Amino acid sequence: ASITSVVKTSELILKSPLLSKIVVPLAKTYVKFSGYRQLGFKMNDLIIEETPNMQLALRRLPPTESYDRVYRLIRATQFSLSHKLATGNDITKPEEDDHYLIPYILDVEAEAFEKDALDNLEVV
Amino acid sequence: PDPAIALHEAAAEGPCHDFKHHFDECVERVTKAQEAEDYDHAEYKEDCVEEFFHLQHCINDNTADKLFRVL
Amino acid sequence: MTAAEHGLHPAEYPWPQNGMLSTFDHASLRRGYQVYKEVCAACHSLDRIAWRNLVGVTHTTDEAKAFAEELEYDDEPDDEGNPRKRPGKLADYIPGPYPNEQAARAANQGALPPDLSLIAKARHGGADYIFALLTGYPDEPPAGVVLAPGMNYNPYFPGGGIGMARTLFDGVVEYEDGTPATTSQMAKDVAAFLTWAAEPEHDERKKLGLKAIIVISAMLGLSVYIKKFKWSPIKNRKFIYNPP
Amino acid sequence: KNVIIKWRGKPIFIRHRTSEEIEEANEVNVATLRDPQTDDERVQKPEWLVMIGVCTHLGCVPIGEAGDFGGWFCPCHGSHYDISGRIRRGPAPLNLEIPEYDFADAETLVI
Amino acid sequence: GKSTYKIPDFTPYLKKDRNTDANRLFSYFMIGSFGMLSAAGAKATVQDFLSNMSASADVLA
Amino acid sequence: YMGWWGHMGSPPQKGIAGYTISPFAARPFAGVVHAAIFNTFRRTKNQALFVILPVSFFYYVWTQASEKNEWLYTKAGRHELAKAL
Amino acid sequence: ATTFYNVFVKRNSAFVATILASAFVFDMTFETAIDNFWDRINAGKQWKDIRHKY
Amino acid sequence: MALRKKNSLLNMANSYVLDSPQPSNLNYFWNFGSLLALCLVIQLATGITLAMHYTSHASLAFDSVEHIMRDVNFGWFIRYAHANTASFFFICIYAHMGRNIYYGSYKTPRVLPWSIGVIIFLLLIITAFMGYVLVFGQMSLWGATVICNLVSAIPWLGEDIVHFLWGGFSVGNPTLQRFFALHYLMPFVLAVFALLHLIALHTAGSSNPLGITSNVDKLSMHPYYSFKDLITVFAFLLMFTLFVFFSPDKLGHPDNYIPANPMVTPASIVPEWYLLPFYAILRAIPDKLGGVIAMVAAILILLILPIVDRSIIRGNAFKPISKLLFGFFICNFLLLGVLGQVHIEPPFIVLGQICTIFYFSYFLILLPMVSTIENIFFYIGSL
Amino acid sequence: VLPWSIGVIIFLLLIITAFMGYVLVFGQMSLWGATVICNLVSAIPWLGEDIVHFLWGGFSVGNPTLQRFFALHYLMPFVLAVFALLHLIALHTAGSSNPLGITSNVDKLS
Ligand code: HEC
Ligand code: HEM
Ligand code: HEM
Ligand code: HEM
Ligand SMILES: CCCCCCCCCCCCO[C@@H]1O[C@H](CO)[C@@H](O[C@H]2O[C@H](CO)[C@@H](O)[C@H](O)[C@H]2O)[C@H](O)[C@H]1O
Ligand SMILES: CCCCCCCCCCCCO[C@@H]1O[C@H](CO)[C@@H](O[C@H]2O[C@H](CO)[C@@H](O)[C@H](O)[C@H]2O)[C@H](O)[C@H]1O
Ligand code: FES
Repeated sequence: ASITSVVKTSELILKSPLLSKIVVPLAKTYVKFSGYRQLGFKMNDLIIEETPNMQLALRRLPPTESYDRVYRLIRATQFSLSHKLATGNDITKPEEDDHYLIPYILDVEAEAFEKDALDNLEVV
Repeated sequence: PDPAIALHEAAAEGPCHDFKHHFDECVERVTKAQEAEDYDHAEYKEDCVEEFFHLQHCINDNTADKLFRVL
Repeated sequence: MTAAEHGLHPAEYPWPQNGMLSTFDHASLRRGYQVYKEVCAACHSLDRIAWRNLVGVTHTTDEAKAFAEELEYDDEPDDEGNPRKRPGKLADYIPGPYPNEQAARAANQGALPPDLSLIAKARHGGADYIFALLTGYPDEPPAGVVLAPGMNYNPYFPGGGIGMARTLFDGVVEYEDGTPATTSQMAKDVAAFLTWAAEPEHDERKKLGLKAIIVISAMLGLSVYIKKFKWSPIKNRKFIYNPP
Repeated sequence: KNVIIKWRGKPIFIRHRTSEEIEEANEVNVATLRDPQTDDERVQKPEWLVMIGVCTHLGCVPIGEAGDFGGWFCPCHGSHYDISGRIRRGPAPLNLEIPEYDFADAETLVI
Repeated sequence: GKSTYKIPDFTPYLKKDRNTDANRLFSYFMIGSFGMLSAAGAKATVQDFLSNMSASADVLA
Repeated sequence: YMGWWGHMGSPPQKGIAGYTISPFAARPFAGVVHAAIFNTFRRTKNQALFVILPVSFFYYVWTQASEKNEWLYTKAGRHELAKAL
Repeated sequence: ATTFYNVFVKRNSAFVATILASAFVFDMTFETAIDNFWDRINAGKQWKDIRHKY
Repeated sequence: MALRKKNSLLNMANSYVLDSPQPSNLNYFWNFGSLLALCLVIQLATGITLAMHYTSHASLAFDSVEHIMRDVNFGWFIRYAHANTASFFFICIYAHMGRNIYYGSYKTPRVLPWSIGVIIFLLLIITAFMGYVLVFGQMSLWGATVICNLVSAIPWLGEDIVHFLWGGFSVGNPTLQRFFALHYLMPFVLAVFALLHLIALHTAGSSNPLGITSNVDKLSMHPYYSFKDLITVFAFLLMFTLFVFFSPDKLGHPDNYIPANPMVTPASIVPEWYLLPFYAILRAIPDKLGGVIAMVAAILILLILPIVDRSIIRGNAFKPISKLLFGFFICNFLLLGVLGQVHIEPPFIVLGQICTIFYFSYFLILLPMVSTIENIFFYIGSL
Repeated sequence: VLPWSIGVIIFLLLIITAFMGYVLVFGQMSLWGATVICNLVSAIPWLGEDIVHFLWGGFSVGNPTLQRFFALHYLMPFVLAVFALLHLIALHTAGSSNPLGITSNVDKLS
């Protein structure tokens, strides 16, 4: 899937009062059970990056954000290999789980999808 | 004489008594049914194999170890 | 399927050779050979066993050569190219009772007695099945069983009707070692013997397995020490991050 | 009686069918038959049922005289064949194949 | 948390006698044991396995 | 997507100090008893449902099916078998 | 202990030689030890135990 | 520059087994790759050895296997090792494929190693099936009969193809000789494809259990994974030893110790345990051709996982619903296995059909649905 | 030098492959070939005779020898193929020589 698709669909759900009332609590529990925060990851650290689009979005990250991401990946890898979980300040608190990457990938994809559309234009 | 004979008899009278009685009752029914005429022109002819298996399976469970101990 | 169609499953008897560290009882093997020779060999072949195979298992070299030398086997033709017989040698296979399948079936009301060299591996149950079968002919078939002609009722045999009649009765064999030859004793001995025939490497196999288990276990323990030793720098790594 | 002749490794069932057997086979309405055929299509001589005795399901050999339509019973998956060797009950899709056989003499056939 | 000259705490894992010959020797005894059983195991494996190529019992008769 | 040593394809790293000690200076089995007990308990407890639920369900299914099949091929199950065929 | 290290471990040529000599000794002695153990747990069962009758 | 890097030949070994950069957090399920390599080596060594004692003629095949068991020095070991390692090869291969599905190893950028892998799995099935026939016992024959009669369902040409493969009108001597030649050859083909899937993988490197990049933190393949691979080698050899020396016939079927008899059909023809799930799938479809297509599709459908998994996240470590669905999928695959060996009787007929539907619906319906919904939950749940 | 040296081994494997293949026919030249050639191994001091009997699988060329040569003759061509591939990979570093013996780096053709 494209991040664009995920973001658009999520926005449709958050708009509908009924839908949000039932989905947002589920999604919060899902994320709690998912347990990525116990390895000190932010959600966006889990998105697959071996794609041209994602490589481009990562290159567009501000240097600080990029350095921090590298640290979170290295730290998580070390907890994984040790079979330990994050404790204390290493655990990602819900307020720290910011979508740092979503804006960049949405811009990269926006252009890529426009390019595909315009490659198929027909002068009327 | 064959040790198995005594061990099998003892296990039938003792721990496998319910199964012994089942087989016996079955045999009674089937023999009586065979005695009656137009048995040969019946659809279903009952056997006692099931009950026999239940009994033998039980006897073997209670005897196997004891028998090989005396050979 | 009906249980009848499957056959009754044989009990698990405590054979001497059951057990990771247990060999066959060779005295039982010898007695079992004598039952084979005096009872089964009338109808059943043991084609995969040579006289040499008994040597140092059940019999001395002299006893086995004596058994071989009592028989006649086909020799190479003489100088006029006429057929000839010779006395048996240790390399000869134990000869069967019938020349071909047709002769075998004709003697057994149509049924073909299988070769027994692999029968312990060729039936679910193994020794237990052979033991159960030979000892499991009831005096009377369960009421309501209709036996086909030339069949005998035996619950362990799938379908119930077997072409082999009960053959082991108290004192059909006179054991040379003074063991009382009861039906159960003879079945236990012959079933041991046939199990040996099917897997003659059994004793050596289990001893080599014991050595293998020990060495491989030790190497496993040491491999874990070595792994943990070499990996400890990676497991013990620590980081300090100062955001730039 | 039914004979079993090996012919190309497959078994050949040859049954010398009695009068009443032929009658039994000529009863079943063709309509109600997975593989619709009459005995006349199968045999070229009503007293000589010649079939390839491999079951049409997977390819086990039916035990003859057994069954529920008293012809042949495949023990493998329990499919019942007729006195024509037509499939009546069980997994098997087709009737037991008929080889190409010709009566050279009235006492010998080639297959 | 900030100074990189303050080495993190390794005291749970540090051996006191780490620079002794005793210490090294022990670990090489483990490595050497493992090599010894591997050598003995390889010899056994090879010798048993290749013996299949020697004259079989029927030939020897 | 992966390079080689020296140009592996990491985003630039800066600001991480890594420290480790020699295998000969470390106790390889330090805290092994605590880990074998408490760590394994934690890790197993966390994953237990994902094994228990599917295994227990499929075992129940099989148990019911095998018991029915057994019963259909008894004398008592003759009629139910006749309908099932 | 330093002595032991210096002699048998420091040079790999010596270490490998020590491992192979140990392997030889282990192989020989382990064979003998298992043989005896196997004979004791399977006592009176093996051909060697009944051979004497013949 | 070091010789291992300078010299072209050495450098190829170096790049794969020594300096190869690996993620530092591979868990023990990454060890099945090397166990499969060990199985492949044991099968080549024992296989070539048995070929030196086996005779491919149908009048002599079964007897040659008895000669191996009875006369050849350590023949029993070589035979049982070869037969049991075939079972261990399938345990390891199912584990390795299970690892790949759970951790999303099939996703970009690793679609090519995965797709070659699916072919390796097909060649392993064919290899093992032909090897089974070589014994020429009852299961050998009745296996070859049944399986090669499925080819008859190919429309128009099917019958002709069967007779061409058998080299006659039934399974017999021609079939046995040709299966021997092919069974010898197929493991070499399998080795080449195994090597191709590794070369394909070298572009991306190994995935890891977190599903994130490992480019940030790599470890040389040697010594770390060398020594970790030894632990599973010794664990494998312990299991091998228990089967080969103590219970060599536990995984097999007694019927194969009866010489093939084209007349007598054995009590029950079931394949070797590792084929049983596909056999259950085949039984589920009543149509002969349908059944064959379904059975092949059950393997080829693995090729579409790269499409039907719509997740933005690689692997199941962090996806609780996907983990549950995967658990059900795996257990159903085992239930299919068990239903492959029951009799075709009520109530297992219907049950086998339901399990078959569940098997396919994982790829076609559930995985696409579940992966889509988890995408939305991760995004909304972290807002 | 490396492609050349691997090549010398390819040539040895080809000789062995062809020799074993010749024995498989089991005609007179097959047998008498295997007899004489495997008795050259008898010249290896001390262990020579033992090695011969081990290769034959008996005391003469017979069935054991024939079966083992079949298995090896099947296998050896695959080994030969691997070495053929190694000598090419080795050669890839320098590329082909040419009949003038000069560099071709100045003038290449696909
Ligand atoms: C005079 C005939 C005869 C004697 C004596 C005889 N058998 Fe048999 N046996 C048969 C025949 C006939 C069959 C085939 C039965 C059938 O397939 O219905 C058979 C079958 C067997 C079977 C195989 C049953 C199966 O599962 O297929 C075993 C095992 C067996 N015999 C062992 C023995 C042993 C052990 C003895 C004596 C110690 C023995 N037999 C004595 C005629 C004999
Ligand atoms: C002879 C059979 C096989 C051998 C010897 C083999 C060997 C290996 C090895 C050594 C690796 C790298 C180490 C590892 O991850 O375990 C690997 C990775 C892989 N194999 Fe296999 N393999 C075999 C069969 C298969 C099959 C059947 C599949 C797929 C259906 C497959 C798909 C993969 C994939 C996708 C990877 C990359 C996984 C990753 O590291 O993320 N292989 N294999
Ligand atoms: C992936 C590799 C292989 C697998 C999975 C495999 C599998 C099998 C299997 C399952 C059998 C049936 C074993 C039995 O029940 O007795 C067998 C037999 C056989 N295999 Fe293989 N095999 C492989 C490689 C080889 C190779 C390379 C050879 C080289 C010739 C070979 C030669 C034989 C021979 C001669 C037999 C028949 C003797 C026997 O049954 O033991 N195999 N194989
Ligand atoms: C199966 C046997 C062999 C095959 C298939 C094979 C194939 C080839 C091929 C395709 C090339 C590159 C093209 C060419 O120059 O002709 C080549 C080059 C070469 N081969 Fe072979 N070869 C084989 C045996 C040998 C042998 C026996 C030797 C040496 C004793 C050898 C030594 C070389 C050398 C030194 C080159 C480089 C020559 C150059 O281009 O200047 N090869 N071989
Ligand atoms: C490059 C490697 C060097 C060449 C490799 C040599 C291969 C063949 C050498 C020995 C093979 C025959 O050597 C012989 O081995 C077998 C078992 O393996 C041993 O046999 C011994 O152990 C086995 C079980 O382990 C018993 O069944 C046997 O009764 C006993 O004598 C002999 O005591 C030994 O004389
Ligand atoms: C697995 C068994 C062990 C034998 C090796 C497997 C045989 C497969 C090797 C043949 C394929 C060629 O392998 C290919 O070669 C070159 C160098 O060797 C590697 O190249 C890699 O390593 C070298 C240095 O080590 C670097 O210059 C290069 O930047 C890097 O990508 C490729 O990543 C690999 O794909
Ligand atoms: S094979 Fe004939 S009934 Fe299935």
